[PDB]
Amino acid sequence: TLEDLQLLADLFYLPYEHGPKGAQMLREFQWLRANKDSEKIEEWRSRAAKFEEMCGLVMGMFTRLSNCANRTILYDMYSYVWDIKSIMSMVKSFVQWQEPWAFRGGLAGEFQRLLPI
Amino acid sequence: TLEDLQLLADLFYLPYEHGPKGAQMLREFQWLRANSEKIEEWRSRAAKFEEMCGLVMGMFTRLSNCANRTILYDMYSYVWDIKSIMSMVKSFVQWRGGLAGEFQRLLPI
Amino acid sequence: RFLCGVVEGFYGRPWVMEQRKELFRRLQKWELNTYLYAPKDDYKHRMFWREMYSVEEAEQLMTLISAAREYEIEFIYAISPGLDITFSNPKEVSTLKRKLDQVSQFGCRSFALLFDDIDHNMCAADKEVFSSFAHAQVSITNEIYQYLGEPETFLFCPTEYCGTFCYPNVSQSPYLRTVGEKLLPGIEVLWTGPKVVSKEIPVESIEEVSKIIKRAPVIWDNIHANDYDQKRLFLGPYKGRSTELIPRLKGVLTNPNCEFEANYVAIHTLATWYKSNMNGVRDVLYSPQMALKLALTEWLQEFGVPHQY
Amino acid sequence: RFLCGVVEGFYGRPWVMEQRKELFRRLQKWELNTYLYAPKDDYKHRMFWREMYSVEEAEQLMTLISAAREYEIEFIYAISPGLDITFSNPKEVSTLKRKLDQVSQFGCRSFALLFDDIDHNMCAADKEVFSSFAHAQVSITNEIYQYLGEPETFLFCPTEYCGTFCYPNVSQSPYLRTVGEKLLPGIEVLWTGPKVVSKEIPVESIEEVSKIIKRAPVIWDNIHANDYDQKRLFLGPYKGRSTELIPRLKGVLTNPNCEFEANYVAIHTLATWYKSNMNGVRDVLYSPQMALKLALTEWLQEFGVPHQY
Ligand SMILES: CCNC1=N[C@@H]2[C@@H](O)[C@H](O)[C@@H](C(F)F)O[C@@H]2S1
Ligand SMILES: CCNC1=N[C@@H]2[C@@H](O)[C@H](O)[C@@H](C(F)F)O[C@@H]2S1
Repeated sequence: TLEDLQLLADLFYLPYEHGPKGAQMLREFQWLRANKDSEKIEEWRSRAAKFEEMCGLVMGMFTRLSNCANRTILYDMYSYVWDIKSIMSMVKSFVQWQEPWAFRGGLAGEFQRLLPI
Repeated sequence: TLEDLQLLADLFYLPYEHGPKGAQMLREFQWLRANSEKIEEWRSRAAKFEEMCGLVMGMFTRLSNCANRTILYDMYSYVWDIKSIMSMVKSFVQWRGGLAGEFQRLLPI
Repeated sequence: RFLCGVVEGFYGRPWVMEQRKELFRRLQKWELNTYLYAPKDDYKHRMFWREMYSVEEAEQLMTLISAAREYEIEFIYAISPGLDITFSNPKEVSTLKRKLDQVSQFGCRSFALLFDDIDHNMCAADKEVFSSFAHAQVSITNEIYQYLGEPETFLFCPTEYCGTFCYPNVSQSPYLRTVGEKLLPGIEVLWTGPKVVSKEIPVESIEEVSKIIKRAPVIWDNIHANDYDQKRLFLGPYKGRSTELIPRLKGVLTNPNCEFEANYVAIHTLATWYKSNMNGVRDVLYSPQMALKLALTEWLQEFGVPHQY
Repeated sequence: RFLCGVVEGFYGRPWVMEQRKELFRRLQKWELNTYLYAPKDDYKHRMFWREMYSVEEAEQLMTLISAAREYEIEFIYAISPGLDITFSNPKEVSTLKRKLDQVSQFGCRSFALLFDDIDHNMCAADKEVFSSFAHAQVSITNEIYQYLGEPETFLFCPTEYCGTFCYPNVSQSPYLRTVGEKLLPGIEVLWTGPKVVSKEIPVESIEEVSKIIKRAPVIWDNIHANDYDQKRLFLGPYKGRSTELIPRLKGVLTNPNCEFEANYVAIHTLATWYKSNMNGVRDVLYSPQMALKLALTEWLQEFGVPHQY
């Protein structure tokens, strides 16, 4: 669908600006995070549920995209789609609430640790 | 020469162990760093290191002229980087995630 | 009896068909005998495992498997459905059967099921149906094994694939105990040793593993693996694995550097190690320094042969 | 005359010949005209610049320049000798002439010399011969351009290619001073704007360069470039550059995402921007919001057409 790509481009937009949908979604997760007794619990779960709905809209689109006839466009950018799909699963879940690597560089790197720059 | 690949293999050896020629240079450079009639010693060691530094550069350029570009092209990206670091080590002796990141930076980790 | 060769199981740019054909030519030359196809970033293997092959894809896999048979190399085809498979879903087992069925029409007779580098947590639906994660993997692996008429060679790769990865420890691991108990005796298990990249794989380490899995493991060695760091390459010799280990394993498959041409010493030295004790009792026979000298000596002539990029 | 198109000038995996041909099809389709071949990690462009082409490489480069010419696309060949050229050595210049001579035999009429991501330090021999870094490049560039019989399209890429790279500033830069004063009027100069990846490219900032370099530059836009971060991709529209910029530039070449297929919006929106003020004299004519609506509309049909990997 058209709307699918609009949401897609919004997540991977420009270096100094995210798209409207991507920025709308980020603002809401950031809001939820910032928030008998006072009735503002009505707005928080109504707003958490409307967000858990958007987390299922974006994830529906992703699955849809992966089933596209053009396997050439998809193979080139899906690695990026697979990352944001994993970061939005644990965001939705958030709302609902060895050894050779750590000593990187090898020989070149070991020498660099003894250098000023 | 076979002696070149012995040096090449020593510089890019094993995950937990460096080859002897690689381990030798690092130790000599680790020694020059920790120092300032012991002048003639340091100077003899700083000058002999420059020669090793200089000859390693020789093997590095020798390899780049190899007939087998298929082998070369696969591993020269590493050679060039150790060559950059080897020249300034010697010259020293002479002296942010996108929308994915924005969200993950707010998740419990 | 002994599966010894290479595993293209690293992350990053998978090798090309020309390189894979060259691998078999080299394996055959060094008296090696196996090739496990597990490229993590080759979408039809891991990320998009459900996706079937096109005419062209089928055609080159047809040539590759052909090439393997010509060079006496055992072509084991692997698939990692683990990141998103619904184990209780019969549509998911049907897809894996059609996918491995297409691959058996290419000339494949050896397959593998990989469950490495996945979160131990099962989805709602898998939790009702399966006692644990270990049971879900083993039910699918066994149903697939039998469906493919119980192939001679079938490998299984656990989530807890090294010493470090076992919860709480290798010996008290409920997962491995399930794996060795309920996984069929005709299916082998892959093991990387005490760590992912093991500095040494002690003869005790594996004896202890074989006790829990109730069989000798196939080693998926990461000694020369270099995918976890852009700045590292490994041209050193095969070192840390006693030649005494061979009569205690059903195999050894090295996972080497992503750059195909930088694996000569890596695969050369391994072959010197396998041939030094390929008849034993269930280092006097091999020395890395010696095998390294023999490897670089032959590699040297290769650098002199004109090969244009 | 205005050079508008793409620049494959990113760090990372260079595009294949198949992708470069389809690109000329898309460029011609969207009324774009230029292509600058500059893969940073194409060893015969940077690192191994001295190395001559093999038969197969020549044949592939021949087929590509043929395809370029056929789709009314200007093929501009670029070379970066800067990491280790010795500016004073006539053997280094003789090598640069031989390599560009070999490329002109492939049907290439347009060329470039890039000195973009290098240190300003010159080897003792070049200090004895040349009075500054800027003189070394200008002398070598002017000799090459003249040698190549002064090609109509000859581009030059400075070390100080953006506002931020200029020492001390853009108007007082002694390097740019020399570039504009001593670089031949027929040779074009690449510019990326105020920074590398510029948020906006003001009309004022271009007037400031145009004065010091004594000409209107060709922009080497990095708005859609994503080689500097593994987790970033750019599918948004060409935004930040006014249409008032076209009557003030000799061209706009976009260095896009490393992933060839992801650049449909990058090149589509670039075409829209150029065509909106294609005949400018001296943003009311272009709307990134709008261009994106049309770029996606046309992209959407592509995802529906079957294509196999
Ligand atoms: C059963 C073994 N499976 C594994 N899969 C990963 C590989 O893709 C890597 O190459 C390796 C390491 F060397 F980086 O780490 C692990 S071990
Ligand atoms: C004339 C400017 N030359 C440049 N060379 C680099 C390119 O290889 C990159 O693709 C680009 C991106 F990192 F922004 O950064 C710089 S701009």
